[PDB]
Amino acid sequence: MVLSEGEWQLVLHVWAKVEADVAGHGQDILIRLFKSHPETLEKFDRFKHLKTEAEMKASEDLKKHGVTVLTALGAILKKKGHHEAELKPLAQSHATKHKIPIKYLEFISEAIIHVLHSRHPGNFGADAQGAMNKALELFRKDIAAKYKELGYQG
Ligand code: HEM
Repeated sequence: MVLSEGEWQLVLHVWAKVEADVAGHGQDILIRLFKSHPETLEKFDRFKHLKTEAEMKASEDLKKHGVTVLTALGAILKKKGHHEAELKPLAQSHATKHKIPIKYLEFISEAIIHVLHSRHPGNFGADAQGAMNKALELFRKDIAAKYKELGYQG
C-alpha cells in the first residue's frame, strides 16, 4: 500500500494538533484502549493494577508512557512510509519482550482514530480519517512483516 502526498498531509495536519498537548492525547488514547479492550491492559505489568479510569487519569507514569508511545508513532508518521529504521526496534521489543498481537495493534489504531475523531472534528473529517486509517494500516502491515522476520508474526 502507498499513500499519496495529499493523504500524508491530512495525517500530518491532524498530528500537528495532537502535538499541542501530546500528554493529554496519550492519556485519552491509552484509557480508551484499556476501556474498550480490557485484555490489553493485562500486557502492561507496570499498569495492570489500575482498576478505574480515575486511577488511570491520575497515574503520572501512564501519562509519561502515553507521551513515549505517541512520540514514537509521530516520528513514524513523519517519515511518510520510509519508516524502516524506526520500525526495527519497535517490532523487536513488541514481538519478543512485550508480546503484542497485531490484533492489539488494531485495537490501539481504533482508539487513536476514536480520540482524534472526537477531539479534532476540524481536522479529522471523513477524508482525513481515511488517510490516518491508511497510514495506520501501512504501519501494521509493515510491523506484521517484521514480526514474521523476527519469529513471531503474532
Ligand atoms: C501505535 C502503537 C504503539 C506504539 C508506537 C508503541 C510504542 C511504544 C514505545 C515507544 C515503547 C517504549 C520502548 C519499547 O519498549 O519499545 C512501548 C512500550 C510498551 N508497549 Fe507499545 N506501542 C504501541 C502499541 C502497544 C500496544 C497496543 C500495547 C499493548 C496492548 C503495547 C504495550 C507496550 C508495553 C507493555 C510496553 C512497555 C511499558 C512499560 O514501560 O512498562 N504497545 N511502546
